[PDB]
Amino acid sequence: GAMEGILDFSNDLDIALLDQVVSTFYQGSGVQQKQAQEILTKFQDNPDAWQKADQILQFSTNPQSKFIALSILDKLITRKWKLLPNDHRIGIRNFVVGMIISMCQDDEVFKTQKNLINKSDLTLVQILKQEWPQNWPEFIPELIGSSSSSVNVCENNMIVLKLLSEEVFDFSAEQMTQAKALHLKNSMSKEFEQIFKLCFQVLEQGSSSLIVATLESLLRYLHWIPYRYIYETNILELLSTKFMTSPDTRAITLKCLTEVSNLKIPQDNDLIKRQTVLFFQNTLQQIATSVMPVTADLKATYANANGNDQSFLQDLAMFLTTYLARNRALLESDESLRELLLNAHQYLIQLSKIEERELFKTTLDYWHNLVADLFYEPLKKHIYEEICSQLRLVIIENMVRPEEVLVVENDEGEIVREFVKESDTIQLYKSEREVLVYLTHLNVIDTEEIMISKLARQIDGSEWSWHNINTLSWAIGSISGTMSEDTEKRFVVTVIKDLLDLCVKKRGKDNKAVVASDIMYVVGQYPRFLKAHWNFLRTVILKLFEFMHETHEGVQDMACDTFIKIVQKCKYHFVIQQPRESEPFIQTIIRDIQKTTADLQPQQVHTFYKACGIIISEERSVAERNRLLSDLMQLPNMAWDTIVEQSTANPTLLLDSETVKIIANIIKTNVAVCTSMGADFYPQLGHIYYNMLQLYRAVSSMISAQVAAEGLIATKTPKVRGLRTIKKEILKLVETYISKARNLDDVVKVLVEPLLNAVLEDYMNNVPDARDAEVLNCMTTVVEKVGHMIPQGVILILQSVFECTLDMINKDFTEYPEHRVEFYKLLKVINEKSFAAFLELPPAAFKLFVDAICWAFKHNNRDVEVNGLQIALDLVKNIERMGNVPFANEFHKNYFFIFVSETFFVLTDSDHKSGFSKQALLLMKLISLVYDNKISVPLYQEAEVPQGTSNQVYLSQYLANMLSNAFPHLTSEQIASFLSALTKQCKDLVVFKGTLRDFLVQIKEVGGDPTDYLFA
Amino acid sequence: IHFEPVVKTMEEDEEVLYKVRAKLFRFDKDAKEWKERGTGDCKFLKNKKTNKVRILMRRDKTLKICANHIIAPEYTLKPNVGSDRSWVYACTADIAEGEAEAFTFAIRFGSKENADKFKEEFEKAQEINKK
Amino acid sequence: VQFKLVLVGDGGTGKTTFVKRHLTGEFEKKYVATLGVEVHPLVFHTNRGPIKFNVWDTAGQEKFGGLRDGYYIQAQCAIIMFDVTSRVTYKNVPNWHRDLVRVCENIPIVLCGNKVDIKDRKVKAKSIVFHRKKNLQYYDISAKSNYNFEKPFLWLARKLIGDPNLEFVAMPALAPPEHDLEVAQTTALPDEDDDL
Ligand SMILES: *[C@H](CC(=O)O)C[C@@H](O)/C=C/C(C)=C\[C@H](C)C/C=C/C(C)=C/[C@@H](C)C(=O)[C@@H](C)[C@H](O)[C@@H](C)C/C(C)=C/C(=O)O
Ligand SMILES: Nc1nc2c(ncn2[C@@H]2O[C@H](COP(=O)(O)OP(=O)(O)NP(=O)(O)O)[C@@H](O)[C@H]2O)c(=O)[nH]1
Ligand SMILES: [Cl-]
Ligand SMILES: [Cl-]
Ligand SMILES: [Cl-]
Ligand SMILES: [Cl-]
Ligand SMILES: [Mg+2]
Repeated sequence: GAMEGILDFSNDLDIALLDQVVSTFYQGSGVQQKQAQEILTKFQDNPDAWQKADQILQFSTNPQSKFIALSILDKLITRKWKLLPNDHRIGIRNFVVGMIISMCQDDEVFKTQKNLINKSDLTLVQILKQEWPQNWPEFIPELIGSSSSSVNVCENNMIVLKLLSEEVFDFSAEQMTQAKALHLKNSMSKEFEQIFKLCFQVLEQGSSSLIVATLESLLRYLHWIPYRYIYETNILELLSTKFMTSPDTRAITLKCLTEVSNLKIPQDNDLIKRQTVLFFQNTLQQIATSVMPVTADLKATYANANGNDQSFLQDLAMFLTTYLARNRALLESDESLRELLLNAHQYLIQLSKIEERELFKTTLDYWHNLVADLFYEPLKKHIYEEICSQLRLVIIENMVRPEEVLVVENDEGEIVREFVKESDTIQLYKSEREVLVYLTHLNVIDTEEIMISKLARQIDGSEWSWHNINTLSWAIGSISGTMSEDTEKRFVVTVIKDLLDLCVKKRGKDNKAVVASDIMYVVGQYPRFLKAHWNFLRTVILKLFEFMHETHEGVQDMACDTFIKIVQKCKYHFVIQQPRESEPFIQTIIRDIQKTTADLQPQQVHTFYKACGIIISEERSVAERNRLLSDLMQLPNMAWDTIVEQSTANPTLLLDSETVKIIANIIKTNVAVCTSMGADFYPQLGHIYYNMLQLYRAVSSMISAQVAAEGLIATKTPKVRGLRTIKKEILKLVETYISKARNLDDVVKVLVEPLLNAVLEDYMNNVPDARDAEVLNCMTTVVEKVGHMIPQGVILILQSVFECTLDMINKDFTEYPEHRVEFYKLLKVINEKSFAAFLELPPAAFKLFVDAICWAFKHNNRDVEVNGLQIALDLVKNIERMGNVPFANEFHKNYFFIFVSETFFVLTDSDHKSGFSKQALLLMKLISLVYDNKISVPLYQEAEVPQGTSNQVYLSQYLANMLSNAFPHLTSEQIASFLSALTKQCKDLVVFKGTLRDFLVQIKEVGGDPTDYLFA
Repeated sequence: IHFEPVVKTMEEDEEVLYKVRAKLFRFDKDAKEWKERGTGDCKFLKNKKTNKVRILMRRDKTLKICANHIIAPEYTLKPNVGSDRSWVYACTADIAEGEAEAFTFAIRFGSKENADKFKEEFEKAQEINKK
Repeated sequence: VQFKLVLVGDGGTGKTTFVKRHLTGEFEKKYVATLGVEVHPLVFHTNRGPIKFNVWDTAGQEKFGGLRDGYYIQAQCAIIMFDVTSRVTYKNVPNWHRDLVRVCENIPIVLCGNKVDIKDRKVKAKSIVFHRKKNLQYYDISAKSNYNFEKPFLWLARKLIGDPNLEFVAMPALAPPEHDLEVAQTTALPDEDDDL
């Protein structure tokens, strides 16, 4: 293409062609934009492209061309600056400074080319980071001098200083060594008095854009400057009065005052206290007179979203909440400051009515901070009684749907079951509940009165709406635990009586669904009440059972969830015989279980059975418990027994899709009950166990047969997915039981051998796509719980899953994601609980183990990566614990340097930043092994180095070589100093990590200072 | 004395024969894989003036059309190897993304029941489009 | 008629997946790293007429960054993306924000925490506060489940058009007019476990 001409550096640069490529990129579209983009990227990445920058800057008629020229220079300056000969450095600095001066002096350019100028200023700042103050000591005095000369130049200087303060104080942590950052912080600190003088002068003398630029720079300084600059000058007065009045400066001044409300400031000093009160007082008076009174409808203002109102309101909220959180104590004692305190809070009340979730969270965080303080601090709550009373209203009327309420309104005005969970309101609900709980404790009478009377207006119909009955109901449920049992008694009674009244009066299925969701939520939130009112509890449950036959699927699902919620708390009352009842309610429930659950979806049936298991485990007498368990299991066990008889006689019957569903639901029912009963489930497990393992084998044969007959595509078919579900649920059941078992001798004597026999060879001898990841998961739990008791079984597990699973996952990082994850979990527990199993591996298999570990920590998957690093660490500890024996000596000779170099590789490649902490920990461990002479053999083979030589000397030599070849742009000195520091710091993780971070900075550039590694 | 008081979907002319939630896929031939095209309500729309019946499907929230084509009599609903709750069929003239393009579609439902109800209703609409 | 939107954030946070979801409806499971920038027009129909975003989906991997902040010139709005399963991605949000606002000084910006579908969330909701002092809108999203997937564009359109009550509306639906099928039949539909 014509456009590709700029890529030939053997020919002189056609600036007109560059400008065309650039225009085509930014202003073009389609294929031409795409071609032009590639060309510009190739151009920009040419390691000589920077030599063209002056030419472009001088001759280009295109601002974007010149921007791109400045990016090319920025890259040179931040990575290879110290490579250049000194006259190129001076030359680059001169034409950058000169371009800035020149663009500022031409007003039309200043007005219209802001992007370019800002980019120039950043480019200058990158030069300062390299050169200042050591090779540019007059930069600041001269900048100050230049400022007075022109208003455009002065404005721009403020931008330069803002960017410099940012680069040095706010963004230096990740981008500079500790030593260099300190250097630059000290340098800026030493010159600040003169910068401040210029700043204050500009602010005092009052052009609006110059003032705004100066205030934006001040905002940055407030992050770090000494407090005397803020409190001992007249700057607070200016900020809180003059700069609040004009809307041009008001936005940034408010942000400055928010930062000021955070300065480090003495706690005993009465004058500073007076000044902190005064700036707030001024600020609030300016808002009231220039912006809006305390009575103004901010909800409405925000919704209108005129001009910059939303951001202003956001900023006011941040200012008020920040200031009051630190300083409201200053305003609480003096009666003359009371009006200010209460007005500031009244603004917050108004801000809290705004419909904007993220803003609500900001204000709510502040309310929590306040109400928590009022709960504990003597003599405070009365000050805020009216603020609190208003807050009670705001929270109650803006309560968000809790996770339990499964009905929602659709766009068609129908109350439907939710499609998905409102995952993003979980936390908001919790925060709202927390505040409302405090508010209720602060005045329980006020809260009752607000709620009961809001309810009154729902019955009578005056405020009736779904929105209003909902938030009220959620609010009411949310304060459970805040009242005395006795007041709670009367309160709940009142609320429930009224919600019942409400239901009767509300014709239609959408109304009934809303009101039923609300009643179910409230009753489920008050178990203390339920435990005290048996007739009521029982009638509630019978009613939940009625809802299990509802055609409205939202109500039905909620009934199930509410049933288990109530049972989790009230289970004792279902297990005993209540006065004046003929049997424990659990007996009544079990008996009618087929009727009750007839219309439920299977997973709802399983939840039901799980609830019953919770009750049954309350019975501690073993004979009675087991009988309850076998009663509960009657229907699944009868279905099971006929399935087993049929299946054994003819394996074709297992073929049927309907039978496969039936079997899966049987096992799932067992899982559900086992989950709630844990160790108490054993007798039921015993009833099915041997036949269940026979079923696993039968199903396994069917799956293999189908894959042989239809191909791998078989694994996608509904038939085969149905058969694997059986296998997975069987593994889940066994896993669930073993994870909770208390009799481990029975696990080992009775459960394990048949389990291993049934699952391992089957897993091993299946094609990869037919292998179930859940086998590995099951085996992890087995090793976790009883691995120490079954050393030979652990050997068998490794033999069966290790090599074949590794070969599935060692081609790339993406295939078989579940296997990958379960595989490293299993290796982790084996390494932790039955290390002997690895000691028994043949040498080739052990190498693959080491390979597997190193492969793990090259993953970007966190699941895997984290386990890989932990295994490596645990492995080193395991080797170490063996002491001076041949296996350990051989492990070091073979593997110490593989681990060191592999760990360095992931530390330094920039694609494994999430693992830094654990990587650093592993490296420190490995280095400390040599430092402390815990390696008993030479790591070096003999004649590689003199006979008496130490591993410490050899380790340094090995590392210096490794690093010299991996990072050839580093000097020898840099490498030596880095290694000296790292080895010295190998007992102090915090410092050790700083040194690693410093190295990661230096490898990104040329000519880093080796003395940086002496930082302390 | 009277006081003066203070001061298009294109589905307007159609009858909704049938509505069901669905996920729609299209088969990318070059890479042999299905790609999701949308999730939402799949509607059978019978035009009051022509008695002709179309499939119209819009994505949740954005309400963008992901299917708009006549339920052709020549079309046939086929099972997919992986599913007991989907149909695959070839469509020669879909106008969801502008100009009429041919596609192989797959449409999946919440249950086998819904898939079966869909097919029944799909063949009913084919007969209507015959008359 | 038309607005330049730049999309920035760490590699693997789901920028391209999110954009594709909006463009074609699809969910791309593979991670193919963006090289510099991919530009895509994206139109929404609203009660105030059509709005077109020209979406500059930029590269998050440093090695593939291309023109970097050169991409942001004349951006009229932005999305900053992170991944709630990866803490380093939230940690770097201030870095993306800094580079962006240095070029685009007064534009509406949405911060999106993607992948909220993943059970094991690492960036706690409570932790997410960077947007507050920077005046960014924030949303939990998932390109995979479509959780809040429309909100970032609906918010930006309201800001750009200057209309708080702007809504997405149904686009008009015009009257509509070989071993290729067997392959389609015998290629399994993805995610057969899903609700739909
Ligand atoms: C709509 C009903 C309608 O008629 O329109 C939906 C509604 O049925 C949903 C109801 C739900 C989920 C639960 C109710 C609250 C269960 C009913 C329990 C009930 C009537 C218990 C009786 C035995 C009872 O205890 C009555 C006599 C009491 O008055 C209580 C309502 C209050 C109490 C416990 C007073 C006390 O203990 O002193
Ligand atoms: N679970 C889940 N995965 C997602 C989601 N969004 C994207 N992904 C996955 O995340 C990976 C990376 O997505 P991609 O869009 O390529 O990321 P990107 O931010 O564009 N990366 P780059 O900046 O390098 O171009 C893909 O494997 C994709 O399927 C989500 O919401 N949930
Ligand atoms: Cl420019
Ligand atoms: Cl109890
Ligand atoms: Cl040297
Ligand atoms: Cl960055
Ligand atoms: Mg991408």
